[PDB]
Amino acid sequence: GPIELDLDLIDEDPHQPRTADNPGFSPESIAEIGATIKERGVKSPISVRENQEQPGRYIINHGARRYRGSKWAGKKSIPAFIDNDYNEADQVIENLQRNELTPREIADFIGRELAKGKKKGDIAKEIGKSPAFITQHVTLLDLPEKIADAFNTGRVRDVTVVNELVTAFKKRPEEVEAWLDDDTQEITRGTVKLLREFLDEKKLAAAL
Amino acid sequence: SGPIELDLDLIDEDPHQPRTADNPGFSPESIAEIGATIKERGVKSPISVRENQEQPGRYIINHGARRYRGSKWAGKKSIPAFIDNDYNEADQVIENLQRNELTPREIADFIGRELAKGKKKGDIAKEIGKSPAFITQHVTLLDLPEKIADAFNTGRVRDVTVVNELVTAFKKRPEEVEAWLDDDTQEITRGTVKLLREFLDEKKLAAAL
Amino acid sequence: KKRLTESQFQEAIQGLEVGQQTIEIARGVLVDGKPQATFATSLGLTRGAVSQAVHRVWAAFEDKNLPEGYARVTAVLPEHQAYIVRKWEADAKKKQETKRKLAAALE
Amino acid sequence: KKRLTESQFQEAIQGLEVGQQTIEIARGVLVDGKPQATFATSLGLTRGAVSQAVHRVWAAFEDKNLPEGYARVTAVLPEHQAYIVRKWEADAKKKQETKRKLAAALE
DNA sequence: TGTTTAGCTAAACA
DNA sequence: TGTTTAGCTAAACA
Repeated sequence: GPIELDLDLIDEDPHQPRTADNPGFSPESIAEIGATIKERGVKSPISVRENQEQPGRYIINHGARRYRGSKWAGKKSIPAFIDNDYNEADQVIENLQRNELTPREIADFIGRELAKGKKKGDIAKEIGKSPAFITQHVTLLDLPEKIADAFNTGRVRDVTVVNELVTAFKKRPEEVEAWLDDDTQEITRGTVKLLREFLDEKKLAAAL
Repeated sequence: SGPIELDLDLIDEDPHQPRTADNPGFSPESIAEIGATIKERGVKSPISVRENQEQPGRYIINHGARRYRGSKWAGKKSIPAFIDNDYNEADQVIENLQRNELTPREIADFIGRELAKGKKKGDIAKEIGKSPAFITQHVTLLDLPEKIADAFNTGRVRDVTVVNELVTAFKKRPEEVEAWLDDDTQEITRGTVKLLREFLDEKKLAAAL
Repeated sequence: KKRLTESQFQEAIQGLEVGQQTIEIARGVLVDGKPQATFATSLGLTRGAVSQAVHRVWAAFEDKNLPEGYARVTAVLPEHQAYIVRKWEADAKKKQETKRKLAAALE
Repeated sequence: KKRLTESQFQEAIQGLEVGQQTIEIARGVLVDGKPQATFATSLGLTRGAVSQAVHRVWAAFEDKNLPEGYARVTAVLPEHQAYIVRKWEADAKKKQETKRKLAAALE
């Protein structure tokens, strides 16, 4: 099977792609998984590597949430196995396949890889995503000011809509800013679509 | 000190698994993408299986259908796994919920099946570790007015709380709600529904005065 | 080039403030399918007079053919809300075109 | 009545497709405050012609005088879209009150 | 004394 | 052959 490990011999990876304010690490979120762990136990064992710089302790590859919820349940140990060949991309992959990463988390992960001189090509390869996926998330790293406000106050969350908004703003900024400056304006695939249609109707009556 | 490789040919998907074939995580994009990562890096999240009581030597997936398909598409003979013979249907729901893998419809339908067993909302809530309110909201989906149903199935609305808001509105002023939905260009969201309600309240109050 | 059934025509002219000649021209064209130039030539009118006559009656028809609740509204809106209101009108003009061809097909 | 200043008038006729006489009539009436009948008598036109001429220019003015980024729109809409257009207008006239009261507060 | 709108022309345009 | 729209009248209206 897997093997029970003592929790106090396990540490979270500080380079894990999810950040502290990730919604899956919220008090409700952990309380909910703690609850099910108290009742039924952990049935999806976590992956750890051996900590090379601190003998006898382990580092989480995946399973931070079960690990916290195991604490919340008051457990001594937690099912696990060891896989010493588990790198940062493997973590991104696992988290992506669980939809656990926010657009910002993904963009920031891509930032870090670019900063190491990796190319879009290879970042795409190493998380099993398309060059277009990388491009879309790169846009988030340097957003125009008002589109940034919208994104960080969570008026717009969808990476593809944010891209659609930025494209619109690159061509007709004043208009895009007026649109955003209306407190009542919902930002969605559809509202943005209407915005683009409107803009295109004006360019034509510029040449008319 | 590990999971064990099992042959795929000895493994079968559970036909009562709470995810339905049209689940977006079972789409050809989804599976081909996980196949790709499996070919390159291997399966690093081992699947859970139980022994098949009615068919010696074979297994049933507790969790990991997607890895299982992706493993095949990548051209693997085997897949990392461990056996956990103490894994029931609620455990499956819970694991899929923890991964946000279940659609609102999938959750409602799971709740329908439990209701149909004479279980009470109280205990269905308990068994999937959720609130009474969660159960109630999803129960609404089991008996939707026709047009609201179409909107939900075509995916025009996906948020269970908006669907709830729609039905309330439709119980009071149906023909108007149907006209609103009969416009293909009308986006259904917390905010558009809010405007619908405001509009209805403006009519109700010229109905009495 | 577009046509009305007898009953659709009758409904368009009901309470319409227009003289006999406009009625005669419109009937000829929208009901009897005769070309506007016929009337221009025979009444010695410009092609534009006759076009206008037909248009009065045709408008009248579209006004009576609106479902209940429809109503002209005027407002001063931000330009992009103006666009949407215009898009709304178009989609609605299409639905009324489908409603007319269906009444006529039942008749 | 309806009166304009010469500069307001200038702006109204800018790129208006209208001939000399309409301009002459409108400036006479809207700017100089002369009564429409004077022009009727002197150009030998019906009182209706003169009214129409004034009206063309006056409308042109109201169109150009709408705050920039706004537009008049008119349409026949489902009841629900009617409501929205009206809600939009209110929220818009509030934002212009804040724009006006702000210019006025600064200068 | 001014407004409105069916009805007409002209004449560029579709 | 049909559409558009400034500009004109007539005539009911306030």
